[PDB]
Formats: sequence, C-alpha cells, structure tokens
Amino acid sequence: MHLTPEEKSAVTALWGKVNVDEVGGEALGRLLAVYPWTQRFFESFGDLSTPDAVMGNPKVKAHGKKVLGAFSDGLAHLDNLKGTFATLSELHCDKLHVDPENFRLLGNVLVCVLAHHFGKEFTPPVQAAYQKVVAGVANALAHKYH
Amino acid sequence: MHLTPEEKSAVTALWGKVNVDEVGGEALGRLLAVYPWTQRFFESFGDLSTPDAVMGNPKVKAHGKKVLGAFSDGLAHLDNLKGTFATLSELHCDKLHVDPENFRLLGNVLVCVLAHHFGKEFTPPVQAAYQKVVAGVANALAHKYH
Amino acid sequence: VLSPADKTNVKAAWGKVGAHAGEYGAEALERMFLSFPTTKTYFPHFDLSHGSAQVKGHGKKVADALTNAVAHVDDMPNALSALSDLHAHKLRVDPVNFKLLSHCLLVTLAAHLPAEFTPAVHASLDKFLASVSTVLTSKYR
Amino acid sequence: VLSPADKTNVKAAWGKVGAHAGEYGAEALERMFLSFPTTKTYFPHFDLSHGSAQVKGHGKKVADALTNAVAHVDDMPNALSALSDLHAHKLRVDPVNFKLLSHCLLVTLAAHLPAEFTPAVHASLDKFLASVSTVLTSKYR
Ligand code: HEM
Ligand code: HEM
Ligand code: HEM
Ligand code: HEM
Repeated sequence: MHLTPEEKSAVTALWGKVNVDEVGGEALGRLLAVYPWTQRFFESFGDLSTPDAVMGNPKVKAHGKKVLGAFSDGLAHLDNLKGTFATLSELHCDKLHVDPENFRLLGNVLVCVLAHHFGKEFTPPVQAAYQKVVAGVANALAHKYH
Repeated sequence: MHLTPEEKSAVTALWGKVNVDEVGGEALGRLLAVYPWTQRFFESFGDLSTPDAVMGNPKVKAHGKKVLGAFSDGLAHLDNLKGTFATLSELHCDKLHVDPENFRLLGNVLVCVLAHHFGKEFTPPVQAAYQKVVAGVANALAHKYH
Repeated sequence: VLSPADKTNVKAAWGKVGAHAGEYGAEALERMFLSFPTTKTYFPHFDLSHGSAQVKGHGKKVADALTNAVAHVDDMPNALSALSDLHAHKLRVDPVNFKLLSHCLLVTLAAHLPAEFTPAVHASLDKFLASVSTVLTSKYR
Repeated sequence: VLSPADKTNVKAAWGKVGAHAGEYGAEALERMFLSFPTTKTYFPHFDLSHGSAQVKGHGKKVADALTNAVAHVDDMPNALSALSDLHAHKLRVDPVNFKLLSHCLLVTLAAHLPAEFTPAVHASLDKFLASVSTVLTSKYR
C-alpha cells in the first residue's frame, strides 16, 4: 500500500460520490455475469441463468451492498487494511472457503464499475490509485489464509 | 521473509549441498528453452536455436552463475531481501528493462532444477519453503520498479 | 469461443467506438502505463509523457488491429496471423501483459460508452479481448 | 500447439511413469496443498492430511486422466469433453489454479525421473500440461 497523499486524497474524493448500495449491487452482479464460475458460492441465491436474472436478483443486490459496505469501512483504515480485514479474512478462508483470486476479479470489476459511473472523472491517475486500493484490499482479505 | 525457523533451516541446509556453478547454468538455460520468449534479453549470447544450443552456450552458463551467485548471497539476508536487492532492483528496471514476471518464471524453473538434482531430498515441505523464498526474491527484485 | 450473441455484442459496442478508436487506444495505453508500471519495460524507446505522439501513434495501431479483428470476427487466427508472428518472434511480450491491456481497454470503453457498457456487453467484450490475446500468443512456443 | 517432437517427448516420459502415476498424482497434490494453500479452498470435504486415502484416491483419478490425455494427445478436446464439462459447470475451479497443479506435477516428475527430465522433455511436458489446462477451462464461459 504505497498510496501517496495525493493518491489517497483522490481515492477519498471520488468515494465521496459513490452510492454504495448501487455500486455494490452492480459490481457483484457483473462479477457473477462476466466470470460465471464465481456463481459457485451462491447456489442459494436462486436464478442466475442470465444477466437480467443476475443483475436483478434481490439476493445479489443485498449481498453486493454488504460487500461494498465492508469495503467502504476499509477505505477509512487505508493505514491498517490487514487489521481491518482480519476477522473477515478468517471467515472467507475457514468458513466460506473462498479462493482469494475471487477478491482480485471483484477488484477489477469494481474498477470498471467506477469507470462506468464517473466517465471522464475516472482519469488514468485516479484509476492507478484505485488499482493499488483494490489490490491492498484483496491482499488484506487473503492474509489469514492457510 | 515469513519463514519459520524450521523453514529457514530447511532452505539453508539444502543450499549447503548446492553447486551454484552447475545449478545456475541449468536454471537459466532451462528458462531460455521452456519459455523461449525470455531469450529477448540475450541476443548477444548467440545461438539459442535449440535446447542443445542453449544448454551448451557458455555465455548462458556464465550468466547463470552470476545470477545464482547473487541469489545465493540473498539467502543470507532472508530477513531483508528488500534491502539486499534494492540496487539490483533499480538496475533491472532502469537499465535492463526486464519485466519482473521473468523473476517468477526463473523461480519456478529453479525449483524444478532443485527437485531434479535432489530427488528424494526435495520433499513437499522443503519445496514449500523454497516456493516462499523464490516468491520473496522475485518480490524484492521487483520492489523498485516505477 | 464467441457465440452469435457475443459477436453481435462486440460489433455493436465496437460500432459505437467508430472514429474514436485511435484515441481510446492511446488512452488504454496510458491507463496501463500508470496502473501497471512494469508494462513500461517494453517501451524503453518511447516518450511515455502525457500526450506523447509515440503513444498516440501506437494507440492507433492497436485500435486498427482490434478493428480488424472485429471485421473478421469469424477468422481472427488468420486475420491476425502477422501480428501473432511479430509478437511471438520479435517483441516477445510476456503473456501476462495481455490481460493488463485488455483490462485497461475495458475501463476505457466503460468510461466512454455508458449506455452500451451493459453487463451483457461487458461480458462479451471481455471474452473477445481474451480471444484476441490468445491469438497473439499462440505461436510463442 | 504440440509439435510431433513434443508429442514424442511426452509419451516417452509418461511411458516411464508407468505403475507410479497414481503415487505421482497423490504426490503432486500434496505438494500443491503445502506450497499453494489457497488451493485447499476447493477440497473442504477432504482430509488433506499426509497419506489421506481421499488424497491418494484423487491422485489416482488425476493421473489416470493425464494418461488418457497422453493416449489421445492428438484429440485432447474430445478425449476430455466430460472433464471439461465437469470443471466448467460443476467444480468451477478458478483457472489460475491449473498452473499451480501443472507446476507441482513437473516438480514431481523431475524428482522421480532424473535421467528423463531433460531440458527438451521439460519444455514439452510444460506445453502439454498447458494444453490440458486450456482444454479443461475452455467451456468456462
Ligand atoms: C471486497 C471483497 C469482499 C468483502 C469486503 C466481503 C465482505 C463480506 C461480508 C461483510 C460478508 C458477511 C459476513 C458474515 O456472513 O458474517 C461476506 C459474506 C460472504 N462473502 Fe464476501 N466479501 C468480499 C468478496 C467476496 C467475493 C469476491 C466472494 C465470492 C466470489 C465472496 C463470497 C462471500 C459469500 C459466499 C458470503 C456468505 C453469504 C451468505 O450469507 O450466504 N465475498 N462477505
Ligand atoms: C534470481 C533473479 C535474478 C537475479 C538475482 C539477477 C541478478 C543479476 C546480476 C547480479 C547481474 C549482473 C549485472 C551487473 O551487476 O552489472 C544481472 C544481470 C542481468 N540480468 Fe539479472 N538477475 C535475476 C533474474 C534475471 C532474469 C530472469 C533475467 C531475464 C530472463 C535477467 C536478465 C539480466 C540481464 C539481461 C543482465 C545483464 C547481463 C549482461 O550485462 O550481459 N535477470 N542479473
Ligand atoms: C490485444 C492486445 C494487443 C494488440 C492488438 C497489439 C497490437 C500491436 C500492433 C498493431 C503493433 C504495431 C506493429 C507494427 O509496427 O506494425 C504492436 C506493437 C507492439 N506491441 Fe503489441 N499489441 C497488443 C498487446 C501488447 C502488449 C500487452 C504489449 C506490452 C505491454 C505490447 C507491446 C508491443 C510493443 C513493444 C510493440 C512495438 C512498438 C514499437 O516499437 O513501435 N503489445 N502491437
Ligand atoms: C491438470 C489438470 C486437472 C485434471 C486432469 C483434473 C482431473 C480431475 C479428475 C479426473 C477428477 C475426478 C472426476 C470424477 O470424480 O469422476 C477431478 C475432480 C476434481 N478436480 Fe480437477 N483436475 C485438474 C485440475 C484441477 C485443479 C487445479 C483443481 C483445484 C485446485 C481441481 C479441482 C478438482 C476438484 C475439487 C475435484 C472434485 C473432488 C471430489 O470431490 O472428489 N482440478 N479433476
């Protein structure tokens, strides 16, 4: 996590404009639809057969919001991601058995989502700050795997 | 490193039995033959048209010895690979323009050479500690890229 | 493999790119240089400064090639043969970097085509870039 | 694309494996589990302890499939249809993992077939495991 002060300000200024409810649902839905293999963890979510079925599924929307919720909290402790995410890392490993590569795919999808929403405001340099952040979060979420 | 005293001792003790001269030439040559695209940095070495030609090339064998040389000395600063490879990291970036991915290909080749050489001796637990060292080394070497 | 749906999606999204392909190509490069600095090792000879004409020039070349693969969506291996040879034999770009550029291309399109960058289209464009990448890397060994 | 030299090299090396493929299957899994602990996420239902019959059994299963692949080196896609299916629609193992088992498989052959694990044979086996990996993840999306 080599976030220069200016990189950190930029992450924070944009995150100010995000509707986590909204972004959360879009990022999760899009993951399930671009990398269908990731659907393996959600067979109790119901119908994920098409993008419409995925994007609109009330369960996916609700889970996305939860996920981004935890992510937002992360953004307030950019200094201590490992600490912030420790119990969550243990849970994903020990209970959910989620392959950490999943954390990197979601990060990329999230970046595309931010680009989708902010248009021209998601400048090359802002993307680079967010790339460091999604990677820092994925690493923090994988730190307790064993 | 995140090596266990037990893991440190296993690394350390096998290394003691290594002929860097021979392992160095074989690791680098295997690299050039399995992943032919790594040859882009060694045009001045000559003919690498065949495995035979690669494995026989003295320029290769000699470069291989230089590389394991440096690696070998890094095994003595296992608690600060970053600090040990700082200048080598800048060099690789700024002068040589070597993509850090190459460091990971070599690491894996290195491990195959060790297994090749030590058979029985190179047990799952021992490979595990070596995998952590090669990753650690590659990360250290890539640390100064910008 | 790309399905009829995929093909339709791609031709559609790429259709919208039209005349901006060049600029989107340059933008994808810059994003890539900034987010994945290791990719820079392949352009030691380039001026990578913001607004570099070398980057502009290069962005266009990449965009023309993608435009060419869309025009020949049913015969990409052949449509891209030459580029596949160049990359395998001269440039020798490590395979992992294709995924990085692909990613930056997707961000760029997302940033420019909000109405078209639907979940369905996103999925199709991702499979497409993956296929282009596969072709360009096919003759590596 | 496997060249004829490659197909030869592979068949030779695998030829020497013989009645030990199962043990080598098992050993490669054990090495994967220890070196890349993230791979264990796919086997929560297994006893991953050393010498576990679950691991041994699975080791045989994998080895057998490789055999069948060497045997149909010319028609992999067809010889592995079912397996491609299973992985794409049921197991849904993330593609990065294939590279990890392939590597632990080389390491294992190397440690067991010294004379045979020449540089040229090493190159061939790698390509082969790569193609096998491609086949198994081809119907993912
Ligand atoms: C930014 C990365 C992520 C964060 C911050 C995150 C956060 C969370 C949180 C806060 C929960 C609920 C905890 C609980 O149930 O006590 C959860 C559960 C879960 N997460 Fe993650 N998650 C992330 C990524 C992922 C990904 C990428 C996947 C799968 C591809 C995943 C799979 C799951 C599953 C399957 C559950 C349990 C759902 C249920 O209640 O059945 N997570 N996650
Ligand atoms: C284990 C990881 C590596 C280590 C410790 C390492 C170390 C070294 C050292 C000590 C030198 C001597 C140069 C000097 O001091 O001026 C060198 C040079 C060089 N290395 Fe690396 N290296 C590593 C990996 C690689 C890889 C994987 C490649 C490319 C496949 C590479 C390409 C080169 C080249 C092209 C040179 C310059 C040799 C010359 O001047 O002809 N290195 N390296
Ligand atoms: C789908 C992705 C890609 C496409 C369509 C593409 C296409 C092209 C084209 C059309 C050219 C110019 C050839 C000419 O001179 O006529 C080129 C050159 C080049 N590409 Fe690729 N490429 C791709 C991926 C990559 C990646 C990922 C890298 C490295 C990060 C890369 C590095 C290069 C380099 C170094 C050159 C030579 C540039 C020069 O010296 O002018 N390419 N590529
Ligand atoms: C080299 C490529 C691979 C081959 C040839 C292969 C082959 C097989 C075979 C033959 C089976 C058993 C089918 C049956 O039960 O009838 C299987 C199942 C399975 N494979 Fe794959 N596999 C490969 C890669 C992987 C990887 C890398 C992973 C995960 C890290 C994996 C995860 C699984 C799992 C979880 C099962 C089911 C285990 C069980 O519940 O019994 N496979 N594979």
